[PDB]
Amino acid sequence: MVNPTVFFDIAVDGEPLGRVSFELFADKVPKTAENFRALSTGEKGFGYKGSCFHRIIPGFMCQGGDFTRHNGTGGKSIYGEKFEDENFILKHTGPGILSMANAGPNTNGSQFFICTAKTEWLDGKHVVFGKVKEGMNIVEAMERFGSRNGKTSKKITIADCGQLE
Amino acid sequence: XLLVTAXLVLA
Repeated sequence: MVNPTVFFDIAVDGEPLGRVSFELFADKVPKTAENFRALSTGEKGFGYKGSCFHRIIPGFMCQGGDFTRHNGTGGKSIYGEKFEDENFILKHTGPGILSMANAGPNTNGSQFFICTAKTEWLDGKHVVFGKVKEGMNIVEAMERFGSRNGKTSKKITIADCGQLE
Repeated sequence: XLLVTAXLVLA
């Protein structure tokens, strides 16, 4: 589809931080973009609103989307427990890339990461499906609440999310 | 190392 734009309003311990909006490349990975779009609108009656980024590693990425377990073990797609790696056409080209976290081939669920650096070593292992459109400075501010091991000094949540266009 | 997995986090 003509590329959807989704927003996340980030909060830190309840205090608002701001909005990051994403362009989803539904023109190259339609199935993967669509799973992330619908979890952002919560239209299948489940999704990202209220979940947290449970692992933030400065200089690398911010990981979230585990709305089931909040720690890396849960989450699910709108297509069921997991779905296949649609394609590896897009690469991890620099800060702002949005890509799917997984537990090996074809295990995509709901977990994702926002790259705060170019992560070329993940190319061909993780499906890139979007990029930050506005609010990269909100993402760089979220990096500061993480650590080498990804534990966060505060609870970073997606207080509200939806589609813009 | 630097990976993004869901379940067994490696180094």
